Amino acid sequence: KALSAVILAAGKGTRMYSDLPKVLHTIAGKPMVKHVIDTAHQLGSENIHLIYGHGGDLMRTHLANEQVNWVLQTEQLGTAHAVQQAAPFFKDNENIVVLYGDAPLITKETLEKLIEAKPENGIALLTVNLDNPTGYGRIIRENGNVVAIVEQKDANAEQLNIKEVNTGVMVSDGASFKKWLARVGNNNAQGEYYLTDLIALANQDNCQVVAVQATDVMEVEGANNRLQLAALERYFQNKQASKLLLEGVMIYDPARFDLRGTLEHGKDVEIDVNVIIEGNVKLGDRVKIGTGCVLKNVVIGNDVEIKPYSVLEDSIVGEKAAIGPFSRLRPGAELAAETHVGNFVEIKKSTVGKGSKVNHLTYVGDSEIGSNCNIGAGVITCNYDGANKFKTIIGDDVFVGSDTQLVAPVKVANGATIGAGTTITRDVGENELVITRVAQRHIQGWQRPI
Amino acid sequence: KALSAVILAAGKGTRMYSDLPKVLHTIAGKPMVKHVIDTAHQLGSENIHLIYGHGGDLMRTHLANEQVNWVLQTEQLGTAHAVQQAAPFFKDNENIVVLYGDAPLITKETLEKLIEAKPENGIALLTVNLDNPTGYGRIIRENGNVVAIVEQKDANAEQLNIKEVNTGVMVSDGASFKKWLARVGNNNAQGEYYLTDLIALANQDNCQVVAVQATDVMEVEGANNRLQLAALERYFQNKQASKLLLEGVMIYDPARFDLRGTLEHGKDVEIDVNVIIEGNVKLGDRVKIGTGCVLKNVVIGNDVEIKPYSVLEDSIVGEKAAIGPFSRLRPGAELAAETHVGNFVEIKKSTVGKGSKVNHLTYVGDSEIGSNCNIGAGVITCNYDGANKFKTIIGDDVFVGSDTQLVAPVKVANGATIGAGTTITRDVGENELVITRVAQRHIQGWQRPI
Amino acid sequence: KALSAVILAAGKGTRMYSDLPKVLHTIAGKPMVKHVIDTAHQLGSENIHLIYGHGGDLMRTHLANEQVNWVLQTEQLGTAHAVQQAAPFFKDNENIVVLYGDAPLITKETLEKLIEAKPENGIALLTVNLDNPTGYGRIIRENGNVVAIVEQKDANAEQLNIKEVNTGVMVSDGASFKKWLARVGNNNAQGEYYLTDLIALANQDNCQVVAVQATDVMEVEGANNRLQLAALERYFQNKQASKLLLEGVMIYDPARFDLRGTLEHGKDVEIDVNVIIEGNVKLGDRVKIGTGCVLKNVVIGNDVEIKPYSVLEDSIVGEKAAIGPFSRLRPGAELAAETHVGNFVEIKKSTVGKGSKVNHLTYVGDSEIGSNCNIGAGVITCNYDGANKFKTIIGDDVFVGSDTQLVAPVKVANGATIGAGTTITRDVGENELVITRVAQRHIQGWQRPI
Ligand SMILES: O=C1CCN(c2cccc([N+](=O)[O-])c2)C(=O)N1
Ligand SMILES: O=C1CCN(c2cccc([N+](=O)[O-])c2)C(=O)N1
Ligand SMILES: O=C1CCN(c2cccc([N+](=O)[O-])c2)C(=O)N1
Ligand SMILES: [Mg+2]
Ligand SMILES: [Mg+2]
Repeated sequence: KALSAVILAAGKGTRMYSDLPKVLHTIAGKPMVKHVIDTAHQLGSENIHLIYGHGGDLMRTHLANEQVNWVLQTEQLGTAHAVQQAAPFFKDNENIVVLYGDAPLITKETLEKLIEAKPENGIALLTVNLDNPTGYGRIIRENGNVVAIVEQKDANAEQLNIKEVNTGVMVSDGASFKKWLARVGNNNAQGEYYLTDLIALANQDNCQVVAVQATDVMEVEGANNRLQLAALERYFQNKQASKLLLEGVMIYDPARFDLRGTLEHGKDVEIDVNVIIEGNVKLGDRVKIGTGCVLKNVVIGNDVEIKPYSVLEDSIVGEKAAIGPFSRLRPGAELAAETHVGNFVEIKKSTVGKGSKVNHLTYVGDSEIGSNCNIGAGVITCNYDGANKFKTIIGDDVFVGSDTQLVAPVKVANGATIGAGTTITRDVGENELVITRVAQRHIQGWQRPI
Repeated sequence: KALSAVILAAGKGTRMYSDLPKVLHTIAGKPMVKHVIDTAHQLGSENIHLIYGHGGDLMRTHLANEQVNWVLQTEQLGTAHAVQQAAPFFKDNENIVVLYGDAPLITKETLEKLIEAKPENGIALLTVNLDNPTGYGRIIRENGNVVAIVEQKDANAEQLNIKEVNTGVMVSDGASFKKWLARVGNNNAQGEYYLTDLIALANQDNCQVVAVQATDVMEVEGANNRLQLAALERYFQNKQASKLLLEGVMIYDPARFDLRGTLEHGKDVEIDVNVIIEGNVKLGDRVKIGTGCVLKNVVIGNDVEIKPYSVLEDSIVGEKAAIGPFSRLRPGAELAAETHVGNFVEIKKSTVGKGSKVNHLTYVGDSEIGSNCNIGAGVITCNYDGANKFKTIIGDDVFVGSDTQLVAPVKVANGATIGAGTTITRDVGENELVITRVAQRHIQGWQRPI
Repeated sequence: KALSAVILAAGKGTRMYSDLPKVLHTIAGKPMVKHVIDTAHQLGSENIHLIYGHGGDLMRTHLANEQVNWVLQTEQLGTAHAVQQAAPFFKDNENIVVLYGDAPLITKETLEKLIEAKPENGIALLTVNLDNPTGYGRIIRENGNVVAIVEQKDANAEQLNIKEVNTGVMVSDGASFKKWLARVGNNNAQGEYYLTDLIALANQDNCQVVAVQATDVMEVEGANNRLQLAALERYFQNKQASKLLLEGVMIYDPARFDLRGTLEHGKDVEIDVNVIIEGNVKLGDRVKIGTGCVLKNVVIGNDVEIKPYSVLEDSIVGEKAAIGPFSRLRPGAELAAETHVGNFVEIKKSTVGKGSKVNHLTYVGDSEIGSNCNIGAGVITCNYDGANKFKTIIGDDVFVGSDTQLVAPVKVANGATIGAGTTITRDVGENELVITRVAQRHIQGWQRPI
């Protein structure tokens, strides 16, 4: 049977105290609503109906590329009213799962189980057991099926001790949604049209409502403020870390590890404390990451060691390379196999060839460096004033003496040797030695002012 | 009714294994006793009587500016004896609250409630419920009021199961303190004069003793060693973080956030993991702080992003500025709006004008830099030998080529251009171009030793 | 009575998903099996019989220097079979303690207590109380002694509620081991020879089996995968941190502190969050370590402050020195008393004399620097091409101007002064002033392209 999703995301999120609407705040680097959209897609949803309202323009800009049907809800008259805005687009004989944009941790596995348990022409309701269920609607079962959701203020002493409560997440066919939504009223203290009332309406029609318990309480938790959001973040990171640990990644402390994207890994990977992995990251076999590193959108080959406090982005590092500590790889940094990048070195939009070393106090930008080069401490690639970031081309087996400035556009051919303290503006030929002639004044018997 | 405070702080703190006396060890960057003094001041205390003893000279130096009455207790003969040293200074018809210098987490709100509950000519006693009350004096209530504090060794089976215990924190009027303190004896296993005995003496005089429970167990906890102190630190930081989160500050992980002072914030502020905020810090709207940053006594304007592993102190940063990663702002660094400071850059006691950039491997000290300047990689401001840190003055729209040394005292006027590898000792005029004439030796066919 | 140990370490550790065998994965920087070997040595074990199998060659290379008897178990036919491989080497009247290489947290104190409780010709069995004992063999006591270990599948309702279970850790004399091991069969669902069966065999011979409870559940926990290993790591670090805190080390957050080796400390030492201590580290009195530092094999004198994000290895720092932030000490760095090393400075295999300062953007390698020297920002020690890392010798009271290159081999004698931007290739004499003669072209009225 086909499937489509409805995601409620119209909320202002007042207690976030933000200019953003509620569902755009991030978990693991990605909006809460994007998590739910992805999960909806994982389930094989044909359509995803996004009910939006507050911060409409921001929603549109932040989620511009998402494959969803944009359903504007001008007035927040209740969860049933929200879902009914998308109802005209429901296929009569597809299943519809209702999800909430502020509850990002809900898993595919739990939702697959919910959908499977849905009886024909009936409802599958996602429930959860709370140790303190105070305030939530209690699930009343009579011979396997949900006959009522009894609210806190209505429940008797016996019912108050029921720990199983309603989450509001549910599945039913499109025809049934269209039918029952038109029959939901707002005769209550809040004057709202509640999706909850579908359970009563289903029982009225002698249609079966089946309860399906969520395994994890936190999986169905929503975030109404940033304290709650921080709790979801930590639960999520702990779970990501646990999975990686069971896959054989050595994470020294999973409470001090953050993944904000996707990690692909080989075997015997070691990640020390306080590492942050962002975007799409790939690590080969036996990669070692030291404390305090940040990797965003990088590919790291086999047997690479990244030493502490290194920051890498949009970069590629070949096998057996050595990076850090205190190294900076900026976008377009491409390090070949067996290369070396050391402390207080910045590499931007440059390729560095096999075996080459750049180990101290150096800036290399917009450059091509060949194989087995020695880039001395203090070397800087620079431009003339008013230039448009021109390129420095360094061949193979070149020695560049310490504290030399390479002034682009310039080429240094294979086997060239450049002395310390040189200013290179003209191209250097193959096997050309360039050394600076210094003039110095020597004054003997100069007593220092001490 | 007026109020004054007495703070017991005479302890050696032997189990700290320190040359400091007990109450000078810090929580959130500030001595335990200073927390209590501040809380006493928040309550509107007219006088604060500080009972001190061990490490007297250190107490005097560390708390020199505190508005307290210094009451020296030469012998630690007990809590009642301690309080009686300050008693001659009690006003007969002011309230007196007794606090302990090693219990820094006690809140104003709890103490206001304690004072409010104090019956005329009676005592208000702060109590706390412990799940394991073993060792502590059990509170015995007979019709709403405290009739006895029964110690562990005296209590019967029934009383041993009482979970409410005595904290020793109490409020009574000055006249009553003077009266009852003179009647406290030391006939006990320890030979000490216990403040606890005031409850018995109050009941003797048919004066009412009212119990007031503390909401948080940790709020009344003292620290006798550094393990306990670390527990108070974490409880305190968690509470500070929680408050900020509910105020709308996005703290990615509140377990990896430290505030040691005061934070003023706008809306939509984002703070990544392992950030430390010290002294008085102010952040505008939409400030983003990356992982590993340290901010001490800084003002940060709207829309500033501070990238990872940046350390800033006694500095000001204008709106839309970009700092980091690996940036160092030392005291007196003043960055205007829309400025840029990059990796491995150190700025000390300098002003940098709007739009200017200092992006790599640079030291700027004792300088004024104007607007829209380009400070190249490797640039260093320096002095002659035996100088007294003289100033470098750089005007507006100046280009300083990479690896140039600026030798103070020197001025570079508006629109000047300085070539790479230059040593500037003489003033540079408006629209003056200064380039270094290099002499180089070129040797062709130099085969490298490889 | 003499003592020897047997350590079971033959396991593949399949669920680690590693090329290493199970017991070589590290806790606190050291293989799990090495922890157990050290503990065995602490007890005064005469021989340590290491039962190994999978990853034999890796075990041999990683533990090459360990004083153990290498006992190869070609087939893992069970714990009794494992121990019997070492049995021929047991002395008849020495005690033998059996330990597991994947359970590294077992303490000397617990094992001393186990051995003490061993009755003559009997067995001492280490047991532990679990809240959920499901799956583990229940200890059956009849008048003080263990009469049976009843497995999950055999136990009756009453026995299932027994919380005390078997750990497999046990002590008995060598003669008794030889006797009973020969009588262990493999008639069970797994077809394995279980060491557990010694308890039945002991009771058969009317020999006493005494239960000794472990105080900490985690102390006897093994790690079968990296998630479990991470849990052992955190328990271990928490325990190390707690001990240091009770000894008087101020650890700001013990959940963000890692010791991977041994720490020797004085009084009033302060360690901020996210510090890693590796190898053998010694800190004097009043040492302050700022956030993010890494210290590996270092000696730090009294009153040293190490500021944030400093990385030190195989180095010595004299009293009252100031290091950091962003300082790098590489192996062989020897800093005298009252020295200063600042941000973006790298010191390798060099000695730096009393009072000298190296405060910015500098590399010093293979050098000797005397007392009260001023090493300016941007200074770099370097070599000629094809050199073998020659030495730079700087005397006392030398001023080296900013951005100067020192080209080894070279000597600069006492009291010399070197101007900024100099290239030093020739030796500098006592009280010699060396300044660079720059040639510059000045072009007036150069309008920048803006
Ligand atoms: O009328 C309503 C009821 C509330 N609702 C809503 C329900 C749950 C979550 C969110 N949200 O994440 O913003 C919104 C809606 O979207 N519309
Ligand atoms: O005689 C005494 C009893 C103990 N006492 C005391 C009581 C509580 C806390 C501290 N302190 O924080 O140091 C001291 C005193 O100050 N004096
Ligand atoms: O036949 C056997 C039983 C299993 N065993 C074994 C038992 C416990 C722990 C380990 N280990 O840490 O690898 C191995 C062995 O060493 N041999
Ligand atoms: Mg330089
Ligand atoms: Mg230079």
